[PDB]
Amino acid sequence: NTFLSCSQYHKMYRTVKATSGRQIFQPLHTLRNAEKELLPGFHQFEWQPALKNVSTSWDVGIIDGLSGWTVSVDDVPADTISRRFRYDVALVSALKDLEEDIMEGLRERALDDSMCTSGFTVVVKESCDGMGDVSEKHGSGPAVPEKAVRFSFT
Amino acid sequence: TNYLHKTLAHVPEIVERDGSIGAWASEGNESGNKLFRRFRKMNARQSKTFELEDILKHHWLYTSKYLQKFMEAHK
Amino acid sequence: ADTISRRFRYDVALVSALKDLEEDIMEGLRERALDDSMCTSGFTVVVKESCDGMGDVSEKVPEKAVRFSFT
Amino acid sequence: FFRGTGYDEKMVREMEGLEASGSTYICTLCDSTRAEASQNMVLHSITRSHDENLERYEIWRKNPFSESADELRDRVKGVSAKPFMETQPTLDALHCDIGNATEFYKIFQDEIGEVYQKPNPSREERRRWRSTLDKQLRKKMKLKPVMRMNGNYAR
DNA sequence: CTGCAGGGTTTTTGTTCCAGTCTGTAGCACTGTGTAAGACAGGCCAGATC
DNA sequence: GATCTGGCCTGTCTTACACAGTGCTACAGACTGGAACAAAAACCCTGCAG
Ligand SMILES: [Ca+2]
Ligand SMILES: [Ca+2]
Ligand SMILES: [Ca+2]
Ligand SMILES: [Ca+2]
Ligand SMILES: [Zn+2]
Repeated sequence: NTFLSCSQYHKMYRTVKATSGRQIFQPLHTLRNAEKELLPGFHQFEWQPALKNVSTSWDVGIIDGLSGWTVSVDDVPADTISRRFRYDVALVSALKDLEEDIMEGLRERALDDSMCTSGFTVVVKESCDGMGDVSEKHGSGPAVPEKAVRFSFT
Repeated sequence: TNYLHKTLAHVPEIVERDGSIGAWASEGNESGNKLFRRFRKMNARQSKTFELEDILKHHWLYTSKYLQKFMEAHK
Repeated sequence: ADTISRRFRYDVALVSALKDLEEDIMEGLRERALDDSMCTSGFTVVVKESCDGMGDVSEKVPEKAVRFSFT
Repeated sequence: FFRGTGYDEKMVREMEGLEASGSTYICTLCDSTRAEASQNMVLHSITRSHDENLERYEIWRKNPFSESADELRDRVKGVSAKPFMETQPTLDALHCDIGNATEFYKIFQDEIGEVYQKPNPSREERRRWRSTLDKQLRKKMKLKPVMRMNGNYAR
């Protein structure tokens, strides 16, 4: 929430710990291990019936959006760099997040729990735009650091 | 070339006289000058009327022993 | 009148530096076991100045700049 | 007391009133000319100093001996610009390393080929010898080239 | 009554080796692979000359 | 219209300048258990001291 970079974090961490006799923040490695429970590809799930032509695996994370582009030079090149998620897994992440809120909301509405297990419906918004010719540092020559199109949902 | 001439002709004289060379390395200022690089990015004002003033302030602040001592904090 | 620059009064800089090291200088005087009340008028502090530039900075008058420091 | 050390050469010259940087007078300490520093290389007394540099500049300006241009350069040992900032007579520690590094780099680039067998090689041979030098420095030691050599590349 | 050299005490304080197990921190790779001024030697050539 | 020359070109040589800082990760560096140790710290306690 404050762009704070790892080197910084470790520095100020050692600083405050050796400063006043206590462990106020947590060190990196453990913070990150704890983090691994928030990115996509950490929760089990199921799908009934099974998805159509979608890998049954569930534990994957940050994938490459080329989608196995046969790198053979002759054909259209495969230099375009991209990163994305198995959409379904991104969903199950965001939903497992908002779990807390949906449970408290079932508590306000007083609706039963062993009877609200099925009839649910989530509405999904999406959007996609691109940023022009982004500026960056140490790029006097082109490293295609200009265009980016960020496809997203909420 | 120059430095070659210095080191093959003039090292012993100064090393004899002024205690130590390399002790007076210019290395510090140039090497550290990348701080002037980063400070301009992060903590700028920004307007060159002030850009210097606040950069210099942050720099000298980062430079005194006192805060470095408090940064060590019992090793 | 076309230059942007900032600086100190050199002397004020030096006195800041020395009054800053006050702790370490007193600690060292204690370490050398010398008297601390008398023999307090004859210290000699040697301090090196230095100056080098910084070229072609993407400015937000040319791009380069010169920095002047001491230690 | 003040010790003025931390300057690269160019600055020292331009602020001691010399002729930067590769002209006849080279030693910021000894009055030796360029070429004579090749046959002899060791015994060279340190002379360059601030007060006498002011004196030599005054001798240049007045020219009390009414000499011609180049004898005037010589008798003053070529001190034309009036120095303004004091200097302590010594050299940086880093750029000695840097110049030595680039000189050894070039001497390797040259000893790859044959220069005492071929006295005046051409430019393309220099590019190729550099290329095979980079191949040798990369295959072993796992070292990549740069535009200009910082301290770490030198070390 | 005084001065010290050296008994005892119990107390640190360290002392030994082999399994960890956490850690910070010093490795990894990773862009780019060309510039700027100024001095000097030699060829040489515009150009006045007699 | 040759002649010689000041000066201008070009090629080469020397000193300068950006290349951090950012995530991953492995390693060595730190922590412990019984045995047993020696080495000093400080009171108490005694002698050999006048
Ligand atoms: Ca748009
Ligand atoms: Ca837009
Ligand atoms: Ca420098
Ligand atoms: Ca530099
Ligand atoms: Zn010399």
